[PDB]
Amino acid sequence: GELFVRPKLEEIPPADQCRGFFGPLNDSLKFLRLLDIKWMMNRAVAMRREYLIATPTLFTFIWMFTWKGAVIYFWGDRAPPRRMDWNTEETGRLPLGFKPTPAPL
Amino acid sequence: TKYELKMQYFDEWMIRWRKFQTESDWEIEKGRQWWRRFNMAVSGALFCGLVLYTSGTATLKRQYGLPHFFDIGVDGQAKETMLKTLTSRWRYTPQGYGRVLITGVPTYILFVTLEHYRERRRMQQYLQQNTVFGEQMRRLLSTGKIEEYLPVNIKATLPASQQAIYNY
Amino acid sequence: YNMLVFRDPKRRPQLSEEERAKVVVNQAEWPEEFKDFDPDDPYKNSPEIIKGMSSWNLFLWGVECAFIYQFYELVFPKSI
Amino acid sequence: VYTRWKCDRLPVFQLKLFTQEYPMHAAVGIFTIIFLWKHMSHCSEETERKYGWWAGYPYWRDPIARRNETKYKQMIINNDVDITHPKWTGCSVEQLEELSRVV
Amino acid sequence: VLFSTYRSSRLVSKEFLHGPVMRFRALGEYYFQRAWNGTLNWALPGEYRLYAVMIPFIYFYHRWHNDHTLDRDHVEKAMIMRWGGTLEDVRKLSAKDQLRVRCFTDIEKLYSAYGPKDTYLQPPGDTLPGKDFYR
Amino acid sequence: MFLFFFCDLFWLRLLLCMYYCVWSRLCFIVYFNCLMLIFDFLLFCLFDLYLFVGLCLFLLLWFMLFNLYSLILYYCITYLNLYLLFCIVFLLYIAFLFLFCFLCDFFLFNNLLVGDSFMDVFFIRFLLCFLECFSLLCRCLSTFLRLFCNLLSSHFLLLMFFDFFYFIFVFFFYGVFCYWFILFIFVFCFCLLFYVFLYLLDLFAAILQLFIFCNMILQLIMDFLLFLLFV
Amino acid sequence: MQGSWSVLKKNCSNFFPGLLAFAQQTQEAYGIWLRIYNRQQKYGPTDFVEQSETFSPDYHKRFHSQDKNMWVDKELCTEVSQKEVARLMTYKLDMWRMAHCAGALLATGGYAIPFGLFWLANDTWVPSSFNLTGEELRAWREAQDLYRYRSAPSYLTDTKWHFDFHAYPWNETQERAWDDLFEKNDVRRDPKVVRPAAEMYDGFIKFELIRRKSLRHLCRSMNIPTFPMLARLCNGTRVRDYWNLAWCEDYMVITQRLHESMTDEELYDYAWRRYLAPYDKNLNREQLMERVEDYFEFLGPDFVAHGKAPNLVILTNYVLGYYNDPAYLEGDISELDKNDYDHLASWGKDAFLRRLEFENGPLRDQVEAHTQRLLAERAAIAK
Amino acid sequence: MLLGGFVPRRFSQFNRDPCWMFFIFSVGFWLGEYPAMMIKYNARDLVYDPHRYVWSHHDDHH
Amino acid sequence: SNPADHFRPNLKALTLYAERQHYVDRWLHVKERWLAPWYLPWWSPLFQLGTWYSQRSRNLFLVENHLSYRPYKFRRNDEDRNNPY
Amino acid sequence: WCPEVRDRAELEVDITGWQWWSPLEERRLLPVRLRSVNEVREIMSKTQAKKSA
Ligand SMILES: CCCCCCCCCCCCCCCCCC(=O)OC[C@H](COP(=O)([O-])OCC(O)COP(=O)([O-])OC[C@@H](COC(=O)CCCCCCCCCCCCCCCCC)OC(=O)CCCCCCCCCCCCCCCCC)OC(=O)CCCCCCCCCCCCCCCCC
Ligand SMILES: CCCCCCCCCCCCCCCCCC(=O)OC[C@H](COP(=O)([O-])OCC(O)COP(=O)([O-])OC[C@@H](COC(=O)CCCCCCCCCCCCCCCCC)OC(=O)CCCCCCCCCCCCCCCCC)OC(=O)CCCCCCCCCCCCCCCCC
Ligand SMILES: CCCCCCCCCCCCCCCCCC(=O)OC[C@H](COP(=O)([O-])OCC(O)COP(=O)([O-])OC[C@@H](COC(=O)CCCCCCCCCCCCCCCCC)OC(=O)CCCCCCCCCCCCCCCCC)OC(=O)CCCCCCCCCCCCCCCCC
Ligand SMILES: CCCCCCCCCCCCCCCCCC(=O)OC[C@H](COP(=O)([O-])OCC(O)COP(=O)([O-])OC[C@@H](COC(=O)CCCCCCCCCCCCCCCCC)OC(=O)CCCCCCCCCCCCCCCCC)OC(=O)CCCCCCCCCCCCCCCCC
Ligand SMILES: CCCCCCCCCCCCCCCCCC(=O)OC[C@H](COP(=O)([O-])OCC(O)COP(=O)([O-])OC[C@@H](COC(=O)CCCCCCCCCCCCCCCCC)OC(=O)CCCCCCCCCCCCCCCCC)OC(=O)CCCCCCCCCCCCCCCCC
Ligand SMILES: CCCCCCCCCCCCCCCCCC(=O)OC[C@H](COP(=O)([O-])OCC(O)COP(=O)([O-])OC[C@@H](COC(=O)CCCCCCCCCCCCCCCCC)OC(=O)CCCCCCCCCCCCCCCCC)OC(=O)CCCCCCCCCCCCCCCCC
Ligand SMILES: CCCCCCCCCCCCO[C@@H]1O[C@H](CO)[C@@H](O[C@H]2O[C@H](CO)[C@@H](O)[C@H](O)[C@H]2O)[C@H](O)[C@H]1O
Repeated sequence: GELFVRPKLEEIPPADQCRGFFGPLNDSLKFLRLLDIKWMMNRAVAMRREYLIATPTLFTFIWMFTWKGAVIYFWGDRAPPRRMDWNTEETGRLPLGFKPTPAPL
Repeated sequence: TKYELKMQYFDEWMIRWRKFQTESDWEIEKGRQWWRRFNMAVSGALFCGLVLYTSGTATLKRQYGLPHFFDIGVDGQAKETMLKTLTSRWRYTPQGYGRVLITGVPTYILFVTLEHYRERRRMQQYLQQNTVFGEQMRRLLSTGKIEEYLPVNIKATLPASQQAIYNY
Repeated sequence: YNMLVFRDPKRRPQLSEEERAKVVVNQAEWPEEFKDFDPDDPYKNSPEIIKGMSSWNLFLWGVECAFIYQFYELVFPKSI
Repeated sequence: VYTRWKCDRLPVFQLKLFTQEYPMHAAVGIFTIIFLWKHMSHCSEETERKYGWWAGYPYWRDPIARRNETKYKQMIINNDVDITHPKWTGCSVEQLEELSRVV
Repeated sequence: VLFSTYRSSRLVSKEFLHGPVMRFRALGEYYFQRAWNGTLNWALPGEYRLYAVMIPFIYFYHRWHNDHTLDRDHVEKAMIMRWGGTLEDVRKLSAKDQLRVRCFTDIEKLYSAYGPKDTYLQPPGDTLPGKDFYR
Repeated sequence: MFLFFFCDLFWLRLLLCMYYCVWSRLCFIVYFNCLMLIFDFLLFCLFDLYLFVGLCLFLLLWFMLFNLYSLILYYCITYLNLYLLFCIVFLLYIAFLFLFCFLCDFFLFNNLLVGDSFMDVFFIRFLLCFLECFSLLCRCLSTFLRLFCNLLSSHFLLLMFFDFFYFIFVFFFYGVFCYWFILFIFVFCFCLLFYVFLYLLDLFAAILQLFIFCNMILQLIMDFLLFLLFV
Repeated sequence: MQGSWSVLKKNCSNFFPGLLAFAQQTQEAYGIWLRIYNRQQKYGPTDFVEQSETFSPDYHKRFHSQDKNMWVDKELCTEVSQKEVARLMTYKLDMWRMAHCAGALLATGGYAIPFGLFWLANDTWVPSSFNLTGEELRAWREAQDLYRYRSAPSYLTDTKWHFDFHAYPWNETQERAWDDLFEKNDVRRDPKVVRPAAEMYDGFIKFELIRRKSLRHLCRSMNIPTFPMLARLCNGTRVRDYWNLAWCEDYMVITQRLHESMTDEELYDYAWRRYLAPYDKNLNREQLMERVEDYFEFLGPDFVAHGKAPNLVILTNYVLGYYNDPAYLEGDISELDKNDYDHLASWGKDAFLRRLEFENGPLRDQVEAHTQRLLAERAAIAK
Repeated sequence: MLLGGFVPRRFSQFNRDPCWMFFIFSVGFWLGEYPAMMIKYNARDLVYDPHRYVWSHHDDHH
Repeated sequence: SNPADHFRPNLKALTLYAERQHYVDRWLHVKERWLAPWYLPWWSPLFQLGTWYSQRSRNLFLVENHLSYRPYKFRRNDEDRNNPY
Repeated sequence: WCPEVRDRAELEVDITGWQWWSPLEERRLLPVRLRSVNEVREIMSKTQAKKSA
């Protein structure tokens, strides 16, 4: 809609103010910020870096709507059957008495 | 030497006669896939390193400067370390076609060379195989033509319940 | 007027009433095609493209063509 | 003065139009064409019989069988294929002769 | 150097086939190049006579094609299936018999879904041949 | 399998060659909004917002040559297939979308995350972003589906009504000479009225559907356009 | 210019000498550029050396900024002379075209040979070093000028149409400057009248916001190869570098008044590199001096005072306006006595045409009066 | 766009322009084919095919 | 049914059939013929464009180990849901 | 025989300038017209006064 202006360094709230799934991950819990997805989302929104949430989604949709959708449909592996036809590992070997051609030299 | 032109026929024939694919050939192809992924990873690492080296000083300051998304403390330390390491010495920071060439040509050369030599390696591996696929590869390199229906001509091994066709 | 969806265009007047009233009409200078000109039937005196060829004659010609198209096989049938 | 549409010939204008005016559209179209010819370019005989004929499949002459017969005859004659080989028949030539004498 | 990329590189003289081309342009321009011939996106002109002439011609040639090339296939299938299942069996009939059969097919086409169903459903007790007549 | 066929436009191509060997002005356009995107003066866009004009005009011409002329009996809509229309709309929509994405401006997608900071990010805003990303593709699919279904239904209805009219006209016109002629006359008048109404409705609906088909693409383009102000 | 067999023979004969001369020029220009780059890195402003980022306000796409990423080395005369700068610029053009050709060769292996034959048949994209005589050099310059004529009008029209359709000037002086900026070369444009257009367009579009199509047209008009164009920040960088060198040389000449002492051929080349003086115009020293002085005046006092040139888009338009020749008009006026629709005379007029002629002809007033009177009578009778 | 052109006031004027002459010929064909079908397909001597129950499109498409 | 049959192309002229194996092999022969000459080094972008993607796809096909059965692409009958063969 | 108009139109269209209306330029140029004699007298008087001062 309207033009977007990146926030200044002084307009960005501190990391400690961000909230996670349950509560802020302040001192003694900072390393949990890496694992909390909601805390990261809230931090990105606070830092005006909302694209980090939106860009991966849309692209993913495109990737499914364009290339992976048909790949799955035409080449995807369906559910296995109850009675499975495993490989006996007997096919392929040359017969006894066969004289293979020499390798290049 | 151009191994791809010879190997394309062999790959198509194997796909057509994949039934006689021994576990050894399957392992060979899995190793080829793994080496392709490894080559992609190393080429991407080289491209990222070249991009970072040629990046502008202000661009590096913006990327590896405040604010910190997590602000844990390790993030800031690592960013400051990398920024100091990059900005200490003088770096050739071209723009436009020059950066494109510098970042891409080495990456393309590395990836292509690795893939070509891995293709040669796979050709050698299939040559050393003692299966019907190896015999087909050797015959292809000898006569220059792909001999289809070879497995049934030389009576390659079949499951005990499917040997009736060979009964002649 | 209209003929199905085709409407006859009408020229908008350009003269005012005062100026119009001062105009002297002399149909002697008008072409013979347009005399006693009527906006509701301007082509009443228009010449025929072909002398003696009426619209009904063409309509009947088309009807006869349809009758031929539908009845010729009845008189001169052909095998598959 | 110079204008692409008025001065250049038709092939040149086509290349310019689809390279510097609508290149992404051309790329997408080529991608879609490749997909269509890679996944939507086959028709089984049963499908042809069901829907492949305007008024219905004329079973009274079976043109599909004639078409395949001509195909296989041409392939055999041109490629010099011995259809009596054991792999095609599953039995030796002598067994084939014995069967012929039997039946 | 081999071929020119410019339309200015002429291959013929300016007077080549001038007369026929002028006649063709006269045909094109007389009815179309008029103020009242305002097209809608180049497809729908403003001249009534263009519609009046083109609609009948389009319908005529489309109908001729449909009658002599498309519906003919259905008619031939009906004749073959109902009278032996083979082309020679149909040809064994006379032209008048074929005419009768084809006109019955036209009757069936006209009835479609709005007509009696005895034309294809055999009422019980009917003495006419059934589906297994030729089997 | 390779099928060789031809479109049903050869006569129309001939007419185009005959009547457009000389220049003519165009003043009436089905979708005029592709030319006037900006209505407030001093607003300008650095993006090639006028790139869609040529494609719009060509698509209008093609679809009008096909659909409008299809009302004529036995005229064939050669392109009337679901997946073919899907391919066309895929081409256009995805080409414009990839034009926006190749710009490599991620901030352009900030508006996908609906709502304000007050709303919960994970349980409200993220779900809304998911729904909108899905809604883009749904808009493409809806465009192509609508274009297909409108034509299919209209022509089915026309064929059925024409068959009924043929049946009654041929096999019940003798009632004019009979004592129940009034009923037949009433039915015939109703059939004529329905014929005229259906033709008018189809004529209008074809043009309107083309307008909507172009407007969906233009809306896709406009959703990602940003206008600067002159100073 | 179209290819020809004579030019093909010329370039084939001079192929290897041309390559050798190009290599020698490459060594010399590498030395010159090494000097210039060392001076820029040592004495350049912090923003210029660090390559400060300037992003667009709509899509935040980085592009060179005229104020920050362009710097005029006022003291470059100590290390590098004007002639060396001109040599570097010429070599930059030749090296760009040679690099594109070499890239094509490397990409396509031995399949570029017929394309090389097409290339050598035309002087548009061959280096200047391939000409070993005056006549060959004149033909090469003619080809370059032809390409400039072919390309510039499109760029000028793009700029003017976009601005006029999406914006209007603020004041009368800006209106006059804008209108006089895009006049044909047959008339002389006053730089003082035209300068305010630079600020107006800075208000509209700066060099940092230049669109990719306009950039392509400009690069075509500057004899800069455009295929593969790629992102707009590559040819944009080329343009920035070329105009930065040109501005440094211009400051040197203005300060030292070298153009007055400059000889006729060198002056013509100096104007040509600024896209001011086509060779096909056969200009004399007076006209060249007038154009050069007008260019310096357009740069303005601020250029000498602080090294700040006016908006680069407007500067490029102004200089390329000399290649915007008047639209051609050939044929005696007597040709206007002919008729164009004689072939229709045989068709005559139909009923509708006769009606229109009768109603709208010289008798139109009488017909209108009669029709209106009849309609009024009928309406009165109806009531 | 239906802006203008010759417009006959009534039937008798359709002969004042070649295009409308062709139009009225076509209309005559169109309207006169129906009576022809009435006469042909409601004829006394018209007989249904005896083998009509041997085969029909309904069994084929089913 | 009959009304549905009116939505078919009306100008079908000829139909040609060709096996995937045959024309794929012919295309491979043409590609080898054009990529064989010495003046096109294997490291050229053109050669890699020609060969690498095809090699990658074929390798992916060979490496495939699916627990389900994929019916033959070019069977005689693919309309029976209860008969993959 | 009016080459300037031709060239401008062709160039505008070839650069994606399809639109045929220019309200802003017309607004800038619509009120332009040759002056009357009295207006010329007033303008000349203004110029003479300016030159004098
Ligand atoms: C700029 C464009 C903008 C506009 C976009 C417009 C379009 C819209 C966008 C969306 C896309 C629409 C789709 C359109 C069609 C395009 C074509 C398509 O879809 O093809 C897919 C198509 C899918 O394949 P397929 O044909 O379906 O076959 C499937 C098989 O898997 C194929 O088998 P294969 O043999 O080919 O192998 C493929 C392989 C591909 O991958 C590989 O080959 C290996 C990896 C490659 C890496 C490449 C380099 C990355 C950077 C390296 C490091 C740099 C930094 C160095 C310095 C470090 C200092 C410390 O992938 C895999 O198989 C998966 C392997 C994953 C292993 C995971 C192991 C577990 C550990 C690691 C993960 C977990 C970590 C947790 C950490 C937790 C920490 C707390 O092709 C592929 O994806 C594979 C081939 C191409 C690979 C390209 C690799 C590079 C990708 C780009 C990376 C950089 C850009 C992204 C980041 C940007 C940030 C700003
Ligand atoms: C036959 C050959 C076939 C070749 C195929 C390969 C592709 C084509 C090759 C190249 C073709 C020539 C043209 C290329 C484009 C040129 C663009 C251009 O003009 O750039 C000018 C520009 C120079 O201008 P500048 O002013 O110096 O700097 C630009 C400004 O910063 C600009 O400032 P700004 O304001 O615009 O700043 C923004 C700028 C900032 O970016 C830059 O400009 C910086 C440079 C790029 C950085 C990219 C790396 C970012 C970090 C990646 C981290 C990945 C971690 C993954 C970890 C995985 C762990 C498991 O852009 C971005 O933010 C874009 C970031 C990239 C986003 C990528 C999104 C991908 C989505 C994927 C969706 C899913 C895919 C399918 C599924 C896959 C997975 C299953 O050039 C560059 O900066 C770099 C150019 C590099 C060119 C490409 C080199 C190609 C090398 C190929 C090697 C491999 C060959 C394989 C052959 C195979 C057999 C045939
Ligand atoms: C084995 C049996 C034979 C067949 C072999 C086939 C081999 C196939 C190989 C495998 C292919 C696989 C893929 C196939 C995919 C097909 C897809 C498809 O059909 O899509 C529908 C789609 C339908 O498109 P559309 O919307 O209908 O428009 C296309 C039209 O062509 C109209 O579009 P347009 O009007 O925009 O086109 C531009 C048009 C612009 O307008 C014009 O130029 C007007 C003329 C139009 C001509 C084209 C229309 C053809 C109409 C039907 C045929 C006309 C009569 C032929 C009579 C044959 C009698 C037996 O200009 C032209 O067409 C340029 C050519 C003009 C030729 C003029 C020749 C003059 C000769 C004068 C000689 C005088 C000698 C005097 C000697 C005096 C001595 C004293 O088809 C296409 O888009 C084209 C598909 C073609 C694919 C490539 C096929 C390979 C090439 C085969 C050539 C065979 C030549 C040998 C035949 C010998 C006789 C038997
Ligand atoms: C064998 C493998 C082959 C691989 C496949 C290759 C396929 C072909 C692709 C093209 C490859 C390059 C072709 C040769 C170009 C000539 C050299 C050059 O760069 O000229 C300078 C010139 C630089 O242009 P610029 O705009 O002035 O640069 C702005 C910078 O700010 C400039 O910075 P500045 O302002 O500070 O000024 C610096 C200037 C100051 O210097 C001067 O002024 C003195 C003159 C220096 C340049 C002289 C150039 C002479 C060119 C003609 C040569 C003779 C031709 C003879 C032909 C006939 C032979 C019979 O010096 C420079 O020009 C230095 C530029 C930076 C170096 C670029 C080279 C990097 C690659 C080479 C190293 C590779 C290492 C591999 C390691 C492997 C590890 C595993 O190059 C160009 O004109 C650009 C290339 C134009 C064609 C582009 C085509 C698309 C390219 C896409 C590539 C994507 C990645 C690759 C994958 C592709 C997949 C599709
Ligand atoms: C020994 C030498 C020294 C060593 C080597 C040194 C290095 C040399 C190489 C580098 C040279 C660079 C400079 C080159 C300059 C000249 C370029 C050029 O061509 O200029 C036009 C040049 C004339 O130039 P000019 O007269 O000087 O005018 C120049 C002006 O300034 C006009 O200028 P302009 O700017 O207006 O012209 C530009 C025009 C240039 O174009 C043209 O002018 C068109 C040229 C062709 C026109 C053909 C017309 C005739 C057609 C005939 C058809 C057949 C007829 C029937 C034949 C029957 C035979 C029996 O347009 C373009 O630039 C368009 C560019 C398009 C790029 C395409 C990129 C596609 C990318 C694909 C998408 C990828 C997306 C990413 C996907 C990523 C996926 C992961 O054209 C010609 O000479 C025409 C030649 C026609 C030859 C005959 C027809 C073709 C024969 C084919 C035979 C095939 C045999 C095998 C068949 C096998 C079948 C199985
Ligand atoms: C009525 C019907 C008539 C017939 C119609 C025929 C049917 C056509 C149907 C389809 C037509 C549309 C197709 C569109 C596709 C999509 C295009 C697209 O997305 O483009 C985006 C985009 C648009 O391009 P742009 O740079 O923005 O501007 C394009 C304008 O045209 C630039 O214009 P400008 O004015 O700005 O610049 C003018 C001038 C400016 O002057 C210069 O730039 C100086 C001279 C530069 C020379 C070239 C330097 C190249 C440097 C390296 C490039 C990267 C290489 C990558 C690695 C190699 C990959 C193969 O440049 C030129 O004069 C260029 C001359 C090029 C001549 C060649 C044109 C093609 C003719 C056919 C030859 C090939 C036939 C193969 C098939 C037959 C085989 C038997 O493309 C690129 O970024 C270009 C990438 C180029 C990569 C290399 C080519 C890849 C394609 C495969 C090549 C296969 C070669 C096979 C050799 C033989 C094997 C046996
Ligand atoms: C510029 C870089 C140059 C590198 C040169 C070589 C460096 C030295 C060898 C590197 C290590 C190679 O060792 C590599 O190990 C992996 C397992 O981890 C093996 O891979 C094997 O097991 C993995 C397990 O996931 C399977 O997916 C794969 O199919 C199978 O082949 C490779 O077959 C072997 O080659």
